[PDB]
Amino acid sequence: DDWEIPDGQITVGQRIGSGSFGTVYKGKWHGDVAVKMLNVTAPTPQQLQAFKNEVGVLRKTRHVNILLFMGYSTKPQLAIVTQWCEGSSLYHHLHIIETKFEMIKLIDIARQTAQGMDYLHAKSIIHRDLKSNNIFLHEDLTVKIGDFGLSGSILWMAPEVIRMQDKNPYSFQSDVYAFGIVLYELMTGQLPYSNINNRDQIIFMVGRGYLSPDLSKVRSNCPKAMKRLMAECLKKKRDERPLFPQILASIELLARSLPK
Ligand SMILES: COC1=NN=C2N=CC(NC(=O)c3c(F)ccc(NS(=O)(=O)c4ccccc4)c3F)C=C21
Repeated sequence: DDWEIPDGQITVGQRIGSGSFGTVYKGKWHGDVAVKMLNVTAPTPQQLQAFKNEVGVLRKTRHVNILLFMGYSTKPQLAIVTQWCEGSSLYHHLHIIETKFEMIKLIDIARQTAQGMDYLHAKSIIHRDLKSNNIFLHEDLTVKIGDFGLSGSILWMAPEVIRMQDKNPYSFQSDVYAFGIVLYELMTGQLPYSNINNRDQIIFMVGRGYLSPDLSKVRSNCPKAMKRLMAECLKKKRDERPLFPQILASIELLARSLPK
């Protein structure tokens, strides 16, 4: 049962992940794995207990569209080990290497992400940071959402979140908004507000609902039913946003209505 990986079994290697909440290495433990080391310079119980409580959340997930949790380490450092996704993150495809997907593919990526999110929500889990960098595209066909719950993602924040108004702005619908931005990513191929170069103004405007994604860049072959759904997920008033079962429904419908 329990998923604690004993010292020295894992083998950390080439480095990739930077930043806070930890560093990510490609490693080996029963095959290629990813290892994220929280690098919190040795807790500090019960931080050691706050960590275990997050691993409790991960282990509630078992779905092809949710990144596979394989286990966690406490021995050398605190660390979380997942399947190693072969391929690139969605952010990398769209914005770094400018991969051009068939609209059919684009809808399917959208469908899958919605699928995995519906699931996370079904199991009462709020991502709190959906965005293309966290949607890994494995063997270049399957979606793997990872990376759970304030600078690298203001583009995906719903207004209620941006204008840090109360304790918990985070909600299924705050996710649905982030979903709505990655929909804009898929369909426009761009990031939102590319023409405003001052990040503070963005934060200010988006929070007051003066600013919002210019939906008139959805590339021509974007189904109107998609463009409409995109706009529905982006509603400035969070209560007007669909939840994922319905989002999924609309995507599945406009999907089967397409190839002919
Ligand atoms: C270039 O970077 C990469 N190329 N291939 C990769 N394959 C896996 C990668 N894993 C990760 O980035 C990674 C991790 F190592 C531990 C935890 C979480 N998320 S978490 O802790 O939020 C979590 C979410 C869902 C299920 C379990 C844990 C991660 F997202 C990174 C890759």
